[PDB]
Amino acid sequence: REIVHIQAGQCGNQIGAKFWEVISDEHGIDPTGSYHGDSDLQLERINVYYNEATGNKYVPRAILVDLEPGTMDSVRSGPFGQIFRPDNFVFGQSGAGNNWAKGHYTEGAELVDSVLDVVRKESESCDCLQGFQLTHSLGGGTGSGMGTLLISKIREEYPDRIMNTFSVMPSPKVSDTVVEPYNATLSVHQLVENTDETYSIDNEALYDICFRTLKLTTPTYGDLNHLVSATMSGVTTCLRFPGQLNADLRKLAVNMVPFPRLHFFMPGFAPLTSRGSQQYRALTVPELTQQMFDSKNMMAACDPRHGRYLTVAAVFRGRMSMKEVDEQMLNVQNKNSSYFVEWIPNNVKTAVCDIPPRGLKMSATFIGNSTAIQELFKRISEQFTAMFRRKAFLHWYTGEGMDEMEFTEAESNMNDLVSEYQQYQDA
Amino acid sequence: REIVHIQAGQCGNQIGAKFWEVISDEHGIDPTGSYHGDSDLQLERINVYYNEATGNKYVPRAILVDLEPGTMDSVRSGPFGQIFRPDNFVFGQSGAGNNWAKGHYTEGAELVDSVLDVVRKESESCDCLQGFQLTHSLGGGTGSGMGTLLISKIREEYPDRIMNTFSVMPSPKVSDTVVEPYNATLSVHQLVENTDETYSIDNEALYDICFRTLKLTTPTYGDLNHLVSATMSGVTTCLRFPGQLNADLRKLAVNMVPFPRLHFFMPGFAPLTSLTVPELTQQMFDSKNMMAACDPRHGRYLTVAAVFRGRMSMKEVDEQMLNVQNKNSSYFVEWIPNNVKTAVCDIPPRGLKMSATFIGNSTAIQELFKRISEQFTAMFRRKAFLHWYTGEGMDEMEFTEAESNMNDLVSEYQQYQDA
Amino acid sequence: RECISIHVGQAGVQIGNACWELYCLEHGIQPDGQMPDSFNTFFSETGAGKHVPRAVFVDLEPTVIDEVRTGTYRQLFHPEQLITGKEDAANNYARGHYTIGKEIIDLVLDRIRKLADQCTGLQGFLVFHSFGGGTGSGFTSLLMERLSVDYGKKSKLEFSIYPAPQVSTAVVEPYNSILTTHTTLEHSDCAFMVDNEAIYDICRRNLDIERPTYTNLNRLIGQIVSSITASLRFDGALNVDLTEFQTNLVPYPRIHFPLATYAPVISAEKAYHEQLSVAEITNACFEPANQMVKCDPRHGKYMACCLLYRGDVVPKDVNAAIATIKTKRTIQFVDWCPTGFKVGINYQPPTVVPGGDLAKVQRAVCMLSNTTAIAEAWARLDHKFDLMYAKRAFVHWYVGEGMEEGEFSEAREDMAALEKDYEEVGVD
Amino acid sequence: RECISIHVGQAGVQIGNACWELYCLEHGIQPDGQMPSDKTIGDSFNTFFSETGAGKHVPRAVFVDLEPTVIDEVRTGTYRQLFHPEQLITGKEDAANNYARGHYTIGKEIIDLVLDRIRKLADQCTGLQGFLVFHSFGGGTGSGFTSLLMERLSVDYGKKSKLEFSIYPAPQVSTAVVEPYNSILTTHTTLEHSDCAFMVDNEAIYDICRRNLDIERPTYTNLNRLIGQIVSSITASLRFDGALNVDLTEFQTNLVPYPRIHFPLATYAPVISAEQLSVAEITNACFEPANQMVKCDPRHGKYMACCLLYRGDVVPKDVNAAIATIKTKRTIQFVDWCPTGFKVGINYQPPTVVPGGDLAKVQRAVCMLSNTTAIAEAWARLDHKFDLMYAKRAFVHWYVGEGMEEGEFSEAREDMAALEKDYEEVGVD
Amino acid sequence: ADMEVIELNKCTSGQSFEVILKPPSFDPSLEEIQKKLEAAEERRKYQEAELLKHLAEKREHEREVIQKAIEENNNFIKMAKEKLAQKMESNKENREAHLAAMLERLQEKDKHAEEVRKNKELK
Ligand SMILES: Nc1nc2c(ncn2[C@@H]2O[C@H](COP(=O)(O)OP(=O)(O)OP(=O)(O)O)[C@@H](O)[C@H]2O)c(=O)[nH]1
Ligand SMILES: Nc1nc2c(ncn2[C@@H]2O[C@H](COP(=O)(O)OP(=O)(O)OP(=O)(O)O)[C@@H](O)[C@H]2O)c(=O)[nH]1
Ligand SMILES: Nc1nc2c(ncn2[C@@H]2O[C@H](COP(=O)(O)OP(=O)(O)O)[C@@H](O)[C@H]2O)c(=O)[nH]1
Ligand SMILES: Nc1nc2c(ncn2[C@@H]2O[C@H](COP(=O)(O)OP(=O)(O)O)[C@@H](O)[C@H]2O)c(=O)[nH]1
Ligand SMILES: CCOC(=O)Nc1cc2c(c(N)n1)N=C(c1ccccc1)[C@@H](C)N2
Ligand SMILES: CCOC(=O)Nc1cc2c(c(N)n1)N=C(c1ccccc1)[C@@H](C)N2
Ligand SMILES: [Mg+2]
Ligand SMILES: [Mg+2]
Repeated sequence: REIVHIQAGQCGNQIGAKFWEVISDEHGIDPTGSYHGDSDLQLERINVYYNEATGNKYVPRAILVDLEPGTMDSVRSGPFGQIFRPDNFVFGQSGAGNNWAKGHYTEGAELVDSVLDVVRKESESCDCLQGFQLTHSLGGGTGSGMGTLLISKIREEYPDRIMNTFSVMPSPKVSDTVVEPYNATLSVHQLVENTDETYSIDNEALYDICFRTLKLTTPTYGDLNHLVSATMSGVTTCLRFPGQLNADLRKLAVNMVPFPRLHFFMPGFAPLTSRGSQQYRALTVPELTQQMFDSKNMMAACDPRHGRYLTVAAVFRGRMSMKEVDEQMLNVQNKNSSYFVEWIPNNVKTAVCDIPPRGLKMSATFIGNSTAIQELFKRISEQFTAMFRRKAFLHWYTGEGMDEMEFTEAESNMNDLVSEYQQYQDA
Repeated sequence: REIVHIQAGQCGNQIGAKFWEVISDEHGIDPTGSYHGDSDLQLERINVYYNEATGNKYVPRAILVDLEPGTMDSVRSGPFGQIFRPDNFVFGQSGAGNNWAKGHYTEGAELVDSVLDVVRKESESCDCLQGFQLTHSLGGGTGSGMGTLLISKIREEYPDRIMNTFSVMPSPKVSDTVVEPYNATLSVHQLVENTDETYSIDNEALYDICFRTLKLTTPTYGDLNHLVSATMSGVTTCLRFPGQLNADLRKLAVNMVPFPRLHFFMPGFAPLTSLTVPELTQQMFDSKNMMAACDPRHGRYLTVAAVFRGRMSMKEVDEQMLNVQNKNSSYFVEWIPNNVKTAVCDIPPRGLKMSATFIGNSTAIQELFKRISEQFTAMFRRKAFLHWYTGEGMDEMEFTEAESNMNDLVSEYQQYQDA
Repeated sequence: RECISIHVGQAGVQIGNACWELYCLEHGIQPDGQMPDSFNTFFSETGAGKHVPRAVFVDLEPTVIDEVRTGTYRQLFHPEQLITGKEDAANNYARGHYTIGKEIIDLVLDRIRKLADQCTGLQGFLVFHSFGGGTGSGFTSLLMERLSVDYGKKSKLEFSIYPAPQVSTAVVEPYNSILTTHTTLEHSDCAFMVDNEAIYDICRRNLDIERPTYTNLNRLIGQIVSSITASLRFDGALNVDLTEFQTNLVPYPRIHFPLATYAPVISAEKAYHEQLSVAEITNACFEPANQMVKCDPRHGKYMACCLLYRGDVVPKDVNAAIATIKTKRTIQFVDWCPTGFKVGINYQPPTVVPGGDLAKVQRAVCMLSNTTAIAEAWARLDHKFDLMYAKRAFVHWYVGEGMEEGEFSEAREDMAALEKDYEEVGVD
Repeated sequence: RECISIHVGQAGVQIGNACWELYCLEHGIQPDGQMPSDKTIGDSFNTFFSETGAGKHVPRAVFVDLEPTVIDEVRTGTYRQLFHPEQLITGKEDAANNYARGHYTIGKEIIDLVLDRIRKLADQCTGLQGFLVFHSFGGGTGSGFTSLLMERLSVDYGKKSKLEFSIYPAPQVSTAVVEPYNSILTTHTTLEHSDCAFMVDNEAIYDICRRNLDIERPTYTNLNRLIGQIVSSITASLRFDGALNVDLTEFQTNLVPYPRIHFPLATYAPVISAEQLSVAEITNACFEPANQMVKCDPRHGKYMACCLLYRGDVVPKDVNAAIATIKTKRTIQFVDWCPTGFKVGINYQPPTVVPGGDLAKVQRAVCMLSNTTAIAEAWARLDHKFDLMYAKRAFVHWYVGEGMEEGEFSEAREDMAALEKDYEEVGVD
Repeated sequence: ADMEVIELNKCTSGQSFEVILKPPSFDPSLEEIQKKLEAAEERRKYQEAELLKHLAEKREHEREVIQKAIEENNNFIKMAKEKLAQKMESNKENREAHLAAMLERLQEKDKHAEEVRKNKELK
């Protein structure tokens, strides 16, 4: 009916930017003004992601939080720069620390109220606000720590409306901070009790998709954000487009989550690359299906083999016939029949919207409640207590105003969520 | 001396219509006005079925009851339409249900008193009211249920005077409602304690008389009523015509019923649809020409009346009448002596030079009750469709209370195959 | 001296009307009452012009009594002497006696008492009534109970119409006859039964009438009755007065029922054949055909015999005629009573109804026999009654109007005992 | 006499719009409401429409949904002229594929208003009969508001009977996993407040189109045109006035022998695609598992009440001998204790199809309403899903969430178990 | 048999006379019953006054049926008017403290976040 967007943190923000400009293309919006495109659909459901202002004009329903100027004047100076309403920017000034506590306790709560003050506007302005979505990193404070706070403060204010995040699970390979595990375990705890769905996105995957599957030597934070940017358009489409679904976001969740914890969709995509590589038209439907169902094409680093799909949505893109779609869809439920749960019956539904993304004639996106997600969590808690040994880096939080048992108190809240998915290798 | 007529229910009414216009022909009455015909008799006994009003005019002594407009504005819009006095129509508005209870308890009694109000003022007007007659269906509520109520409320008000009905016993073949057995069994009970004579008329017969006996493919409710219409004129004639009988209606009953229950005359007719005396006789005593679905073979005649019509030599009549009572001597009881009397009135019917009608008190009628009660218990069995009456405020055992009353009337007719 | 006629019931009434008619012809009274001792035995000389019958006519419907205040004769009675009663007796004794009777009886009984009051020495009553059939059986019975109380010695003669399957309509008939005949018989003095069947029979043989009417049958009964009453209307010795009826006819209180036989029934169309001999007509009286109640007296004993002659006859003839009834036919007399034949000559030639069916005859005979063979029809009845009551047959109509299940038992009982007396008179 | 249509829910609404459409073709009403037939002052088709004002012919209906969206497309495409802006209630926020939401949370708020806006339409009726409630089985507002409606309608309207048309839900064209819960939930609260209820199995309809219409993967508005046709052949009796089936009682006094057992099985006769059949042959189609209306098999369950609703050019002189050789060829299949059925309903009004629709103009069409015990096949084919989920609490927590009771679930499955039992308990002796 | 007549009278218009043929050979009304006729009426008056005391019987049984129906009906409405709003005020009460059961968890991750800066500004 209407959705707002909070986009916090260097990683959270640089995703947000690319997201916005990709979806802003699909609807077709000038770096400032209004519509330019021969299509006419676009605007039925532009309502949902764009609160419109005077003149022509369209401006996103966006809030950008950071705990330091630096990365905000990156957006405003970059691609679709001056698109966001000027005082929807919530500046930081202070440190970020790459430290959960600063962002969730001291320097975070210092701001927060000023963020709540923009959201409260846009949402209170919003005629029938359905829910928020948020983007951010999980290893590193301003995103993982502020956001987990935001969300905690977001609920309580809005119990009511449904919550939703693309969070970026950090890897020991391709990262900046020794500490991130500490950071993640602390937010993972936070999320599992305050969000309604949470798209898991490993940088282990994201990077792996580029060197195992692209030949791309020096993978930036650029071409790599590119994937998330795309995958995020994928997921959103049917709240923002056709009218062949109707995608309540709530409905959408109720039909995706069996058990109130465990809302951990690992995503995936159809085609790939950006620079010196193409696709010779050949994205065929079949070769598009056993592709979005290929693990070496997942947005979380698991492997939906060991670990069974609880529920699974897919959504297809392009003027192609779905008279083939259900029939390939069928096939995979027999070609890999074993690894769906039986006890929730018709547990893989799929739908199609037909106005293509940027480039790309035919494309698929896969939403995925796989208990193989256990794979991801159990990987991070594997390097977390390898740190909580004779309590290493911890001393940054020790004094920042945090407790001894509080790490362990979430080391545990995770260690449950681990052995709950293994509990749903059922009968 | 004088008789009024209650005609209630879609089946009861569409019969009543045909009846009235047929007898109204015999006497010769304009769709409104008075007499038009070279005959002169007619009017001696027109007294009996017609209370006459101002101007010229003749108007029947008729009351028409229904629990919904529909079929009343059918009469008023049809044949002899605006012949019945305007406010002798008792309207329904509500449902009928094709359900006995609604018509005998809830939506029925809701009216009733308004009906009683017309009857009370035709009968109280009537200078020497001799009795009423009623026509109606027995499977389906507004007729079988209101009427059985009517007659209960009609006695008590008029103990005194004699009651009388042409009731139409429904068949599993050629019918509308699954439930009719329930409806019938409930009124059969009622009738057997509140009427003095009851002409049984199977639609199983009526229909059969058309397809084995008439080369008529698609039998309406039209050409089928036509028979009852006729058979009803037959029966009535001698209270309404000559003066060779004189037919008190009471006398008529006393001489037709031995035992106070069991007044269940199955009728019959001579010729058929849109004739020599012998070949008229051994046709009115044929089953293939009875009005109930019976076969007056398995079961003997209690008492039997035939009424003959047409200026013919009756010297031939009892000479053929005797003949049936010998070529069929086995099949009348001995223990009532002169128990098959006949009479002859000579003014023929609509067309048709010669004709005869047979009123017959035959224990073979048991064959018709058995047949309903047979598909009744097979239904009250695991207590089937009963729930439509359950919550209508009827009793569980109030059915069994009438189911048994019937099974008696069966094994009484059977108890009169005696010595 | 004087003499009052009561006719109850459709049948009674019409027999009545068709013999008041014939009385009227015989004594020369034009309808209006005026004619231009003796026959004052029946009519009264009321006002100065008219000659009203000493009669009273009662029925429970109007209809039949209504016909009289219609067709000339309308002038003949007094509007008072015809009581009508609104609702019918409906072919049922109970109704007639108890239910519908109660109401009218107090009135009739008193309207009779008007007629007895204009009479210096009244004799008795003649009650005409149908046997089977409603008011005829039921009112009659109640009448007689009461007439028996209101009138001392004053005798009662009844003319019953014993009922017949071919021209009846009613099944319940037998019950009604056996019923009345029980309550009725201790209040009656002498009683002439008339078997419809036998009359229907005479017409079919003797008159050539295909299927005879009621008013066909009545003209015949009219003739017979008027040959019985004859004695007391012209006054000629034998039966001068009702007392004598019994004295000659009934030896035993119960046994009332004499058998009648009328002589020359012959149809105009034959009206000019060389008419019948004093002998031959006598020799007809003794012919089961020409009888008045269907039976056979050639096998039952006779126990009192009358011959009532009418017309041109010298007794010289009568005698030697009778003589060879003895030496030819069946004598047939009882153990203990003379050998009958009290013979009644009346010179008044017999008149017939003008455009009637029978012809003007010179001499006619009338034979009143009290034979024990008239109990044949006492059983031919009974058997019907028996074979019905055995199943309660039509009973419930009666218990209905108010009667007793046991009052039925009790009447059959009487016939049983009567049928016995009648057997008990043969030989010794 | 009179007759009010309620349609709750996305599915209800569109089935509705697609048969008020077909009603309108049948009775000759141009969209704007006016019809140039001499049949208005304010008999015949006044059962359904009301002769409001001096020109128009408004349907006696009320349309409710908990989003706008669907109700919104009515006040959009011509027919926009047809209703009264009053008679379509929309409600801001969605029911979210969840009964608890529909009945307790979001319902509470709108019910008071609807109930009363119905009461407007009942007030312009001298002797109202009953309601027709169109609604989806599975699915949110359809299961949950419907349920609440009926509880309340039951209270505000005495005798006045209620006929429901349920859309029994089908894996292939659904999207909702939680489905089964919703159906077994409503169906329980719903069934003692209902009178007779026509289920319509989406799968069987989807089926008909894929076999009989040559449609590759059939749309919703594909499916609705078909249901539109079926419903209109059911309602047919009370709209033109039929030579049988002429009131709500004796229409159904026919169908339901026992209070619980409502659910008759429907079967539409000649579905054949534009771009003709014998009286005999079409009757001999009604008894074909393919042409059915709920996916099952009645060749093995007993029949206990059978109707035949003919429409078009037919002399009964045909119907009979056609039936005759339905008994000497096929599977008789009757219950221990009720005649051998066949209340036969002739309506001379030839069947009209939607102009550029999928099916063609047919001379004669048949409709067969059978109360067989084999329709309980889909009573379990459902149950089993519900069972195999609740066994793990599967999706429960979304319900306990909106406000419901862990035990109210137990309790509804308890009802189907006992029902599934009654239905088995009607076989033989 | 040739006999001799015993002449028994002569007058104006007639003559009687016996004719003996062969010798013979030697061999309380009660009035009191006017009370019998209202004994008859004793039993009529009883019979019709009983298909009245049995008919005014089958009558106010109709009173039952007619109403012991309506009285079993509203018996269902006022059973199901609270089988509703007492199932449904058990619902409003049920959720609302499942909202609080959500919120009172927040004041608890909230009045702990507070006390861990009053512990930073003391470490
Ligand atoms: N001889 C003769 N017998 C008759 C006549 N009318 C009726 N009967 C017979 O009388 C018996 C029936 O008696 P009814 O006098 O008719 O009965 P009722 O009650 O006295 O007369 P209603 O007033 O009509 O009831 C039957 O046997 C008839 O055959 C008649 O006119 N002449
Ligand atoms: N036959 C048929 N089924 C439909 C149609 N539209 C939706 N459905 C079905 O609807 C069922 C769910 O009920 P819905 O009306 O869609 O849901 P609702 O909550 O009641 O209505 P919403 O407000 O849209 O949520 C599913 O089985 C779908 O297959 C339709 O047009 N025709
Ligand atoms: N794909 C995506 N992930 C990033 C990006 N930048 C950092 N990350 C990953 O996410 C972690 C946290 O992001 P960061 O912005 O440094 O946290 P912050 O304190 O909120 O600014 C990093 O340490 C990386 O592992 C980005 O450009 N895109
Ligand atoms: N013959 C005759 N019988 C009919 C007629 N209409 C219905 N019936 C029969 O009567 C029974 C039902 O009577 P119905 O009139 O429907 O009930 P009612 O309107 O409530 O009196 C069924 O068995 C029908 O077969 C008709 O007009 N004529
Ligand atoms: C902010 C955007 O909202 C989200 O973050 N996440 C989200 C996205 C979904 C989704 C779901 N449950 N949640 N389910 C879908 C679906 C797939 C197949 C059939 C029906 C629906 C498609 C529309 N995408
Ligand atoms: C309401 C109209 O009529 C009736 O209801 N019942 C009725 C009609 C009868 C009848 C009889 N018993 N009952 N008997 C007749 C008869 C035939 C032969 C002999 C005596 C009578 C003829 C005239 N008609
Ligand atoms: Mg009907
Ligand atoms: Mg919903």
